[PDB]
Amino acid sequence: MMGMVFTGLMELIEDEFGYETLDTLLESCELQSEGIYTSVGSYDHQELLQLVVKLSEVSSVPVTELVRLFGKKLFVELIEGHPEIANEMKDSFDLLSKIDSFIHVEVYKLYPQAELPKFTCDRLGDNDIRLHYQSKRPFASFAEGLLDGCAEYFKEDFTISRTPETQDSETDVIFNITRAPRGAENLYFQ
Ligand code: HEM
Repeated sequence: MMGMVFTGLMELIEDEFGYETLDTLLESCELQSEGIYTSVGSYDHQELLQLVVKLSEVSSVPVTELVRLFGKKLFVELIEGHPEIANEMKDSFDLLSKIDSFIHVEVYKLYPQAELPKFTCDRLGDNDIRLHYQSKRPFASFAEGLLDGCAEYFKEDFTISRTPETQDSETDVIFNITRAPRGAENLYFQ
């Protein structure tokens, strides 16, 4: 949803940086009518990168710290945004189970402009989960922002890691998600 992420971007720059700063951003892309068309249109990916680059120059904000804050705000926007989308879900682990089975099936059927990659889930056990992600445009900071944001609304603490074998390789990325020890504090026995 390129239209929906545009709405999220306008709210974030105006509220935390200013309206004058917000005005400079709208000049880099340039308006045409008002600026807020609501979520219903789809723009290119270069459109997203062009405003992102202006952010690193107009406010001097790093592209990695900006991508982290961005993921947190938009994800919690969808949670309170759709009560039946969070009602059907029962937990974060269950989220991974139908993250593409039904959540991205409704999105895909709705508008065909969106394009998604491939996702395969392997389950090593109860505290071990592996996710395979095949895409030619893999940004780890982007995916982590979305998974941790989810654990932000639920209020939890999971750890998302990565493996160094494909750590610096595109197309194939291996992620390891584990549950950090919690619940009292049992190291082992005594
Ligand atoms: C944290 C949970 C979810 C994960 C892990 C996830 C992740 C992703 C990823 C990785 C993509 C595309 C990334 C890329 O190709 O660069 C994507 C795009 C998208 N997701 Fe999700 N998604 C999740 C939940 C949701 C939810 C809740 C919905 C909304 C009901 C949803 C709707 C979409 C849409 C509309 C796109 C397409 C955006 C675009 O085309 O640029 N996602 N999702």
